[PDB]
Amino acid sequence: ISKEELIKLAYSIRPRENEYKTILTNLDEYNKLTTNNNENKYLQLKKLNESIDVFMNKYKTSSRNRALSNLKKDILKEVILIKNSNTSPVEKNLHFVWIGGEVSDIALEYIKQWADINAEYNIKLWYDSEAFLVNTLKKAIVESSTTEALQLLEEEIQNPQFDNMKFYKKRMEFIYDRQKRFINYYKSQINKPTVPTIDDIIKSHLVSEYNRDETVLESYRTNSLRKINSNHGIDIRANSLFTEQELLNIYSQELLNRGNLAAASDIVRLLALKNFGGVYLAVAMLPGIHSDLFKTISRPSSIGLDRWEMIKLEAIMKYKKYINNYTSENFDKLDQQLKDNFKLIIESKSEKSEIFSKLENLNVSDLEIKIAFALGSVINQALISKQGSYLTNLVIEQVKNRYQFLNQHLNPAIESDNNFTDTTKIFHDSLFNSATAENSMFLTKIAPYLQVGFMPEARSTISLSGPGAYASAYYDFINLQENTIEKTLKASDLIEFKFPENNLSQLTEQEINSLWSFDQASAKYQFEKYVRDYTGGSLSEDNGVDFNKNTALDKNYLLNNKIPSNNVEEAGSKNYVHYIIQLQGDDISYEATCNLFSKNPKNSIIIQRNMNESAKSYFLSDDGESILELNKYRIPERLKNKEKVKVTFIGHGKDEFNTSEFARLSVDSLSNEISSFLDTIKLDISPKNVEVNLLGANMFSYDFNVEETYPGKLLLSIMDKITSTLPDVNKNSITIGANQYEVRINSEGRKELLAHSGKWINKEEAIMSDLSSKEYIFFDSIDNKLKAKSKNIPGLASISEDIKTLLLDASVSPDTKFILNNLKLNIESSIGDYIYYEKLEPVKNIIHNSIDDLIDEFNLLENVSDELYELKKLNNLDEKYLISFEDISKNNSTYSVRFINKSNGESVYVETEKEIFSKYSEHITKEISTIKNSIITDVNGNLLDNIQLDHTSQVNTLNAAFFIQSLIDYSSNKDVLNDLSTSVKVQLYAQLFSTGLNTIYDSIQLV
Amino acid sequence: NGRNVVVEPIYNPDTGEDISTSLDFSYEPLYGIDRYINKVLIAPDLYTSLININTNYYSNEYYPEIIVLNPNTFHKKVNINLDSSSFEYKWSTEGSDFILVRYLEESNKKILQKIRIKGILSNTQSFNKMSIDFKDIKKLSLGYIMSNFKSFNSENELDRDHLGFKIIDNKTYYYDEDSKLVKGLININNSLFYFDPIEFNLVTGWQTINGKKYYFDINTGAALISYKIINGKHFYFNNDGVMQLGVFKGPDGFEYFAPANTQNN
Repeated sequence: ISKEELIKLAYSIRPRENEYKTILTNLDEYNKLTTNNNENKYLQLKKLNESIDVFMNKYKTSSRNRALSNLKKDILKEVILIKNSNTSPVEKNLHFVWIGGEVSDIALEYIKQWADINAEYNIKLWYDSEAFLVNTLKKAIVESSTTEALQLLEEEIQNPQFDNMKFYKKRMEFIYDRQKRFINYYKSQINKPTVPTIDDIIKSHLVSEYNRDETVLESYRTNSLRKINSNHGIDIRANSLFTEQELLNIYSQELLNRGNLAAASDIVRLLALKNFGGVYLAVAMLPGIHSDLFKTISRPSSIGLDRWEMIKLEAIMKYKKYINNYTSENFDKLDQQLKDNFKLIIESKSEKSEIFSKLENLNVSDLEIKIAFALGSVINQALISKQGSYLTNLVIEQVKNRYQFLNQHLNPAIESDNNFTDTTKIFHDSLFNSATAENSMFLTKIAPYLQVGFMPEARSTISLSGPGAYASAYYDFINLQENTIEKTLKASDLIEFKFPENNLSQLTEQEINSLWSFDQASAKYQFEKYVRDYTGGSLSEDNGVDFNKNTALDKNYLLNNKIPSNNVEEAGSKNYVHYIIQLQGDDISYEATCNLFSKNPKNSIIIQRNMNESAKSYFLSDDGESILELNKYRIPERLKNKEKVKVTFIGHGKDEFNTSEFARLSVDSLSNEISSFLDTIKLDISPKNVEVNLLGANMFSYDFNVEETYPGKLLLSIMDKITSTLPDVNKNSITIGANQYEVRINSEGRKELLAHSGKWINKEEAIMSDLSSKEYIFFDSIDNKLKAKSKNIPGLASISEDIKTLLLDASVSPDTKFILNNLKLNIESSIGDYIYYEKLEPVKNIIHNSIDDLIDEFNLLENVSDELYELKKLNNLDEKYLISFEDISKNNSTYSVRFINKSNGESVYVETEKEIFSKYSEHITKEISTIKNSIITDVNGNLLDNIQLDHTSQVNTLNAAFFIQSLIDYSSNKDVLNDLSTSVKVQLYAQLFSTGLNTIYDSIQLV
Repeated sequence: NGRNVVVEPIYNPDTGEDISTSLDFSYEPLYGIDRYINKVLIAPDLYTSLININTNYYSNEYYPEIIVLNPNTFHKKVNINLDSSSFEYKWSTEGSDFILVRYLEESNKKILQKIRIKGILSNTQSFNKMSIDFKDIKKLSLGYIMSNFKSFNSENELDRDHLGFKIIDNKTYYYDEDSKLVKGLININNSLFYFDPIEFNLVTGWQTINGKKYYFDINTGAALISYKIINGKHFYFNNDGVMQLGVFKGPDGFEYFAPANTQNN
């Protein structure tokens, strides 16, 4: 805000230019156009920012660009100041969406709970009157395609080394063929003068292409309508939600062309919030809990925050239930006094009056919307908006732009009537030939658009109409741009736009059930369920020779046949020991331990826990060709100095999604096993960082919710044991990790995989997916939940390059070419996600820390300069006044600072209650006393310097010299008004030469 | 600060004059004193949209790595202009910075020129700002480099911050104050030590430095000083540690320390 202070602050030798005059006139229009209306003021500020941007783009080496960048930062503060003006509550509404099917009883109970707690809020449920059988049609299409592909792949089902992705590709091909037939039948019934309905067309297609009954489908349409109409249902076709033909086409292509009900629900959410101002909650949401009624119960350290919140919800809805099937398995863990305390503290209160909070005041601006959060990223669960909200219009414009881009690059492949493989090859060739430097990640994300919800690892709605669109529109609103595709958001701006936690309360059993995504493990277990349901005689592959085979270590085979044939090498540090543990007596884990010993033939030991009495440690000596049978699981003297340990457990797991067992043990049993092993480590190794691996079948790594997984609870127990027993290992120096397959390079150079049959199979796409999907989960140092480690980006690049070479190879089937192309797209999207989500940590060393220290010092300098400028503006002191920093004499409440005029030297006093100008004055007094004793004496104005040859006496003087020199030399922002440079120059001159400025008081000698 | 070179644009005295928008670096002023310099920190300013790094100066012996700081300019794209070919580069990532390595072999001399762009992978604004120019190709991007160029594992670099004798392998080092990894013939407390100037590790046994002969102990590494018995023979050194040829006095008496090719050879 500077109407006339912008001039004589940015001076150039050239005269005033036309763009500078336009900037001055638009700024004057902004300052003289003041009103309580915010939209016109926002548009005026956006025009001012665009004028400043086009002037700085046209004229590069101009001297006004520094002051204009400072004005741009002031504009970015002013947009928040503009948004925080209209503090008005939102009009009282609730919106819920359920499209195409019966409303579930659990979601019905949730929305009745929301209506019961919030009686004054008029709830609504949005639904489509003509769309009621799309879920059953999609299920029938999926089952028919599953039968069609599985009849073709039945001769390859019997192979235990079968790959699932080719079957998923065949099922996706049949699904796309059925969808093409259905959309041809739907577009064949538009030219008639009479009008049909969508449910009638779906019913006709069902009874024509299946054994469906017309009366049964009519009954299913009729009973579903009355349930919704009783449960506060309002139709989306009766109201004027569907206005623009582009949005009609978007809804039609995301409902009828693609069975993507959540994507249809996204445009339904935006249109409902644009038409009727209200507060949107998802159907798996619960009202908030007061923190005061549960703060008397101390939270244990072995239970995560999300686990504690969901067992709090289970404790509330366990006794006073209100839910038919609310599972409280995590609540049923052993805490008798905590369970009794929860029982008394929820039975000592009333019924639904103080347990759950109220929504009586939601004060938001007209421009602002608020959104829920999930692991540092936004999520479309809870929304608050008024009617006709500007940023909601921005979100629907971003959705329109993204869908226009996708339709423009997809409609040639839609009109080119071919099969699925050729259609998606045409789509990929159309997408990748228009990939600029600004939307490469966007096109890589929306590249597998046709197979969303059917093939594993296909997430496109997040970039199309979900949290990516929301974050892009938030960036677009904050930074005053137009149609940003993919750019990051600051965490400060996100928590400034944050939804209230006591109004959201995301954590729900249905939310946890919906939080799982169609990943590799989900696809494998769904395939196993499909095979077990189609064939009555299931194949048991886990039997083998697994039990009653206590195979000893063949030392001659280990020494003469495996270590000289080690064709693989690693490029990592070797200050670690590999505590390889075998937990089952079978040839598969025997060969796995032998191959890991081939990976590390120097530092690794072998422990076989399949038998108890003959269990020891086997390793090479200082010389080669010598294996020691040393007992007590000990190590040589050469391994007693490593700062890292890498334990590894090799076994088996039963076919269960989120398997709770490994090698026929449990989480607590394996924690006690690692503790009993650690009782022998403690006399040898005092490390700095530990590392736990997990190799074996049916052991995956999950990324959405790391709690409730097998490495999560095991990770919590082991980190408790590490932070209790082992010294010099911090809480954040923990690492769990799970891997499925085993990697070996033979003499040819190919990567080999080991299966249950005992032979070696070149399952290249499976081993590349496993290597690209292995993660590490650690405990973060901000006292938060468990987080996932950053992957090896050069390793992912090497896997992508190997995929590129195998796709450029000649003797490769097109199905495996398609699978490897999809895997390359997934790896590129993963690297783009690490760049986009700010998941990459900064490095910490002596060189890097000083740069951040100077950056923080410059930021503090700018803050002190801005606060001094507003103090000089408020107290009406002109440019000839110099602040003293040695006189910070204060009252009991306020801080008094004095000023010295440069013309006659009077000492006025002003009062301002600010913590700044006290600690900063202390800092600039300490960094002047740091160089004061670096001077021995002054002779006739010449200062005799004293040099210190000690290193620790040179860093302090250099740091003080940098700190004084930066803020005595740098022209700060708005420094023509306040002269902090000469204000500290006078203090430095006084302290160096004379008695200090706190003692000098005579006006003539002061001048 | 650790003997780090801070390349910086020149502050303009005249306020109204146009500000230059280019930075240049060359290895030419580091000739002779590159054996003392730790790293080079190029620090761009608000008016900086072009960086020229002349990497062709081959007459140096030690090449410090270059750490390019993250700028906050108003420019849409800032340009890095290396005068070298598109090949002989391997890229990496250590946390949130971009590592570029020039490894070329010539004249039986190994040159490893390493360039690091600090704080460039933190967000897409800094990721899409950089555009790197080479001799044969120009106007690239970091995503293009990640897609096309070969990648290598830079996490093998074990030489992190330390302060004393580190026995991190079979070899051993010094890691002096401000973690500079001294590499010559140095004295640390009172005794002379020798660290091999091409692999930075401490070497023992017989050594020859510019013709003169020193001896370093196998057990410790210090230079031997007095009349000492080595393998049944007799040798005399001065306080500087170099052997002397002549007549000098031991505890058993005076002796004669002859040069090679004598009556006994």
